[PDB]
Parts: sequence; C-alpha cells; structure tokens
Amino acid sequence: NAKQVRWCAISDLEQKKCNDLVGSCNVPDITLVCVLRSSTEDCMTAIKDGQADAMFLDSGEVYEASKDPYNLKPIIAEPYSSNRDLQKCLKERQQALAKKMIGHYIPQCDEKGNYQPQQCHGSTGHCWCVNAMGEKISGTNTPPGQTRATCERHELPKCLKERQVALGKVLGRFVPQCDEKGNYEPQQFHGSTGYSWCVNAIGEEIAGTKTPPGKIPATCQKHDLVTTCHYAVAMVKKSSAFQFNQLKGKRSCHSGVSKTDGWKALVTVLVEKKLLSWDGPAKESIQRAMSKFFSVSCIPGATQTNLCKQCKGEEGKNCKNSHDEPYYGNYGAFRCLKEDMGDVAFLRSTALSDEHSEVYELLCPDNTRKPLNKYKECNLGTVPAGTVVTRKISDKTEDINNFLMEAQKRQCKLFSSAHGKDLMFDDSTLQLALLSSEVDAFLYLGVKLFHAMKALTGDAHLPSKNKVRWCTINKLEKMKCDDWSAVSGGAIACTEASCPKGCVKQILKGEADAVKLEVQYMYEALMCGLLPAVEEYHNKDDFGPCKTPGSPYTDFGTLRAVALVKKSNKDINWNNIKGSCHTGVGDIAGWVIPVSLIRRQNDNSDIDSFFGCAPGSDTKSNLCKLCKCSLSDKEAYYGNQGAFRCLVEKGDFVPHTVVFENTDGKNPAVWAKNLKSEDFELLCLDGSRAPVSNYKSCKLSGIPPPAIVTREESISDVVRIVANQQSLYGRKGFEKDMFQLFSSNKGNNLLFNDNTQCLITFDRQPKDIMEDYFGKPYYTTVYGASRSAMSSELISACTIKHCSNSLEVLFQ
Ligand SMILES: NC(=O)OC[C@@H]1N=C(N)N2CCC(O)(O)[C@@]23N=C(N)N[C@@H]13
Repeated sequence: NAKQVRWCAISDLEQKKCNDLVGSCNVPDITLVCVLRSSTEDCMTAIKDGQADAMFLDSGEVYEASKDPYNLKPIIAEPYSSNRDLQKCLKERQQALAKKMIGHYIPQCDEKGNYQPQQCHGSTGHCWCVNAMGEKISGTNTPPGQTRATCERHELPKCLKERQVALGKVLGRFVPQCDEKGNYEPQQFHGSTGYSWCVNAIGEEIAGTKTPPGKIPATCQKHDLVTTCHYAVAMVKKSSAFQFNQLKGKRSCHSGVSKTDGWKALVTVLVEKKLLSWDGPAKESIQRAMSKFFSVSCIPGATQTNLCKQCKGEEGKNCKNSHDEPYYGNYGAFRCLKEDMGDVAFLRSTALSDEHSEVYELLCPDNTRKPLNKYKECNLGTVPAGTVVTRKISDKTEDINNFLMEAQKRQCKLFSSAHGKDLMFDDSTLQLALLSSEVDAFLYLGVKLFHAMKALTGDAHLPSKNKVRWCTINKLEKMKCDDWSAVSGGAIACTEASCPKGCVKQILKGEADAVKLEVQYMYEALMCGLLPAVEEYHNKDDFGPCKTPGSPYTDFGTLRAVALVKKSNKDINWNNIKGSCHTGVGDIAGWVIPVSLIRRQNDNSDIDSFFGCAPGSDTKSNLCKLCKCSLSDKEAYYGNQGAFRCLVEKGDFVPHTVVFENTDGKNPAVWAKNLKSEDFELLCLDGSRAPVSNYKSCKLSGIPPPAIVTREESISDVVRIVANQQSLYGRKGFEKDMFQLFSSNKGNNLLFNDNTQCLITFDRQPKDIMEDYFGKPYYTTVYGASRSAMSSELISACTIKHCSNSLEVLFQ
C-alpha cells in the first residue's frame, strides 16, 4: 500500500524546499517526508542509522560515503550524453511522451528509429535541424511563419567517411578499423606498414603510442565522447593581480572541504605544481597543510579555525556543511568573493554567467588569467555529476527511484526553488536516472578517479613486490588459499570475493593482485587494462614445458569447439543445418562459438527460426522441445554428455574430448556403450566430416586457456613468485608432500582446475593484446575483432570520458 521516502535536509532552506514538494508534488502511494539535520555528514549518518533514506552528494563525497562510518551507495544520478548511445531518438521520444504535461517538445523519429532531420516543437511552431544524435545544427531554428532551414542528413560518422576517402586511386595510405555504428577502434593497425597506434574518441592519435612493427603495441583505453561537462575553476576579480603560483598566503573561499570543485581538485593541482608543502596523508592531514597555505578562509566543514575565519554563519552554524552557512556551496563561495571576504573562489563552472564577465575572471593553473567563457581551457579538472545515495543494503532503493521518476514525470519542481539555488539537487540537473545495482563508489567514479580519491584520503595501498594477494571466489577457495599462504613463507596472501568479476574489480581497486579467469571473463579484464601473467597448461601427454620453463610446447591442452554428427548415417553438412542440440546456453563450445558463426555468416536471428535441445533457452521454443530444458543437472540433455545423448536421441556442438569420452565402451550406459569412434565425426566449414581425429584442423574454433591476470606493473613479480612457488609445490615439486597447487582435500578445482599440468608464463607477442590472448579466430568470431563487441558497468568504469561541446564533430 502506502510507502514513504524520507529525504534528509542539511539546512533550513533545504527543508523549506522539501516541505514545498511534500505539499505540491503528489506521487500516488508514496509519501515524501523531510528529515532535518545540520550538515552533510549528519545527513549521511542519519541515512546510515535508518533515520532517513536518500540524499544528494557531490561526486567528491562518494568515496568517503562508501566507507565507515557511513557505508552509503550511489543509486540515482543524472545521465550524460555519449557518442555510444543507441536508439536515442526512440528513447527520448518515450520519455517525453511519459511526461504528464501538454505542449512539451516530443522528438520525432522515422521508421528506422533515427531522428528526422527536421525537428519541430508542435506547441510553438519552431523548427530546426539535427544530426544523427539529435543535436541542433547551429542557427537553423526558425519561428512559425518564416522560411524554414532546409535540413541535410548528418548520419555518417567521422571514421566511416575516412574509410571511403582512403579506399578512394590505388594509393597505399592507411585505412582505419572501426566498430559498428562507425566509432573509432581505440587500437589502430596500419595495413601497409606493421605500425600500431591509438586514438581518442574522434580518431586522432593520442601521443607516444605509435610503435614499429617489431615492438609490443601500447596498451590503450576505450574513449567515449561526452557532452556538457562541468569543471572546477578558480574565480578571481579583475582588480587583483596575483597568479596561481602566488596563492600561498591569500584569502580563499571554497564551496566545501569534501567537494571536488571546492577542495579536492585544488589540492591535486597544488601538489602537482609543487606549491603545497605536504608530507602525505599518513604523516599530516591535508587540512593542516592547507591551513598553513592560506591565511584566512571560509571552507565549510573545515576543522582548522583559520580555514573557518572568513565564514559568515551565525554561531552554531558557522562553517557548517549547510546552507545555514551563507558562504556554503558554489554560489555561497561566489558571495564571499563578491563581498571581498576572499581573494579567490573555488567553485563549479555552473556558477559562471555572462553577467559576471565584467568584474570577474578565471585564475588558470598555468599562471595566467582568462575570461569566464574560457573555463574549458582554464580549470582545475572535470567534475562528474553528483548522485543520490542510500545505504549499501539498498532496502529502499525501489521506493526512492519510483518517487523521483514519478515526480519527474509530473513536472514537480525538483531542480529549482525560490528559496535558493542548489537545494536538494544541483540546479543544473536536467534529469535523474536509476543506476544498475552493481554500481558502487568504484564503478560510479571510475578506476582512475577512484584511486585519486583513495590516495587523497590516505587509504592508498602500495603492493609488495615480494607478496602476491590471491583472490578467491568462495569459502572453499579461501580455505585452500589459506593452506597455500601458510606454506608460502610470506609469498602468498588471500582475499575474498563472491565471483570472478569481483576479483577483477579488487585487482583494479588495488585490493588484490592475481586471479585465474575462464574465457568468459577475459574480455572485460583485458578491456580494463589487465594482462595475463601465467596460464593453465592442460597437455597431460607432454611434460617438457612444465619440467623446464621456456622449452617449447606442441599442444597447450586447449579444447576445440566442434560439431559432432554420424558419418552419412545422416547426410548433413554445415550449409544445411537449418531444421542441432547444444550443451548449454552459456557454454563456450556448446553455444558461444557456434552462435557467433551462425549470426556472422548470414545476419539474422538465432534465438529461434534457424534450427528445427539447448538448455536455458526459454521454453515452448524451437530447440527446448527436443530435450525440462533447464540449465541444470536435472535435465538429462545438459552438459557435455547430455549433448551427446541428444545426438543419439533424435540427433541432428561440443568440445572435441566429449566424443572420445563415453565412446569405445568408456561410459557404462544402456545407450552410449556400444558406439565407436568410427560412427561419429565432425563438421568443418567447406571441408566437413573429418574422422573426429582430425581436430585442430576440422574445428569451429580453438578455445584459449584459462589465464591468471594482474596489473601491468605486477606482471614480472607475479610470474616470478608463481614460478618459484611452482618449483616448490604442485606437480613434481620439491616440497609437494607439504602442499599441492593443483589438488586439495578442501575441494575440487579450487583456484585452478585440478587437471592443470602446470602454469606457463604468458609469451606476449607484438600484436593486439585481444588478439594476443584470444587468438585471431576466436577474437574475430566471438567479438568481431572489436573493442565494442560488449559493454558493461565495469568496462564503462575503465573507459576514459573525453569532453566535447557537442558530438557534431563526429559528423563533419
Ligand atoms: N595456441 C596456444 O595454446 O597458445 C599458448 C599461449 N597461450 C595463448 N593464450 N596464446 C595466445 C595466442 C598464441 O600466440 O597462440 C599464445 N599466445 C602467446 N603469447 N602464448 C601462446
């Protein structure tokens, strides 16, 4: 029935606005309640205690909020416009139609879902022109009763036109590789010359990343072009004459001690410019070093008296993280500078307006001054948007989201008030969208910014070059790793995660050093800059590579994905497979490799309508009938052998080893006992029906081996410690009676697969690391040889956001 959402207010003005929303905003079955506290930190505590449910935090406060004594988590935030947004016109049309208002602009889309080149605001009669991303072409807005601008289609991305400008007069210049939708691949390979280099979002080469053919190519990050960026700036009056390197001793006003635009961006610049004498957060609090840097200041929330001297709040509210302090916030910091209580104001660029351009200007970190409109060139760094937070337990996230989504639909005045600016939310907020429940402080801030916040609060870990922290995914692995650590002589330590993805995050966060990953997780890990140090070797026939490291191997023990049929017992070939059964929807050989080939050779729909048992593929489906159909042992057609039972029972895609298993009498069953290796064989493309013994040639694809990944700067140490530990323990080790790497009484396949022969150091080749790990057939088949084949919250956190006024640049 009726639920309630308790919003926390840090000030009297915020409670006045919040109570206005309680009266004027009617959301059915949700009741808004306003809880009052005296500061930002007291509101975070109230949410932690269950006294309130939601509040809005600056991005600079997200990291500290995620820890004791707050333990808060971002749930709702304003989305930015990226150059990777799909079906944007359709989504934007739905949102506008969802608004409970009449006469608002509703974007117009064609049949394909693209923007119509001309967009009109029906209620006002104004029309304008737009590119493929919906951005208004400058100057094309016309009122009713006036000749309209004629609108061209701007649908050709920047790269795709460069392909056919270089494809041309039989020249020899280079052609770029770009993923679908025309975006530049971050890694570029020159066809004529073995050179490799890397580009940003708009395809221009970054810098020192070009490499000759014989050398290892650079490790290069995915870039995204994002619009509307806000910046941290230092604002000063034109009357003053000092520059940035003369800030010491001056009077300053800051939006807040915990805010990026008021403190954290400034401290980063002061340290990099060597203007701030600071030993470090372990030796000295950053506030103490800053207290000696400035003479007197107003920095709301500060615990040094001189940093609170210039504040204007009445006693009990002076220097508080609250609008009760008149100088709090971006506009509060501007007010102090206006009233000559400080010589410089540190605030967000959103508080800049052309009205201030007469008296005010910007203080640039290169010791120059520039006008306000040059803030994109005169700033202390980008500031990501704030976010709504709640408890990590996330008990009331659903109720909080339903309220804000409904309040936005009903045009409630969330982002403005007569009482003041930036109350409850940033006034610049256009909309708030729900975040994935996977998102936390690390994923929201991103890998680079997270470490900057971690280092700034003195939680930065420095890994020991002589110890490897190994991440586990369950209690049994933790027990075996503890057994390993106790016999490692300080070389091995153990961390705990719930899944391999969590282990990858811990390595990126600096909380762990190494983990073994199956093939499914390698795409994200390699995308985030991790690298394989050692890999599981499974060739039980050859021991040369294990006994002596560096000696070559003939077969790494890889599985090969193949399609097994009987020899003309059935007359099937690859080209008439329409009208087979698979191990499982998630398995690589059973599903990933075949389905990737199918969709690649004729762009269509595999989900159904291509075949005439594939567990985990819904029910009442084309294949789920042949099996019920659960991705579980309880289905008798699940797994490697389960897919073998399907080939014999109404047979029409498995690893190569499965046929040799059960055959020749190996599996005691009523069905698969009296069949032999001459009865079955495999489908190759265009070749077909090799005697199942010609795999490695009659294969759909090879499957790369499991890899142990780590950071690039930890590669040499991890392999060194693993190699030393492998000589002691594991198969044929000096102290193998003390402990075993590839077997355990705690369980099976802990940390590594128990059938692993040994770990072999990864031989890196002068090739793309995605190709270098996966191999060209697997990389091309499964992921299209592209860095954009899959997207996720983890990959987004590992993606560099590159600011641009508009996406327009990608179209001309
Ligand atoms: N075939 C094979 O099994 O490869 C063994 C080992 N492991 C890989 N995942 N690779 C990726 C591709 C590759 O070149 O085959 C190899 N690449 C390097 N640096 N060592 C090889």
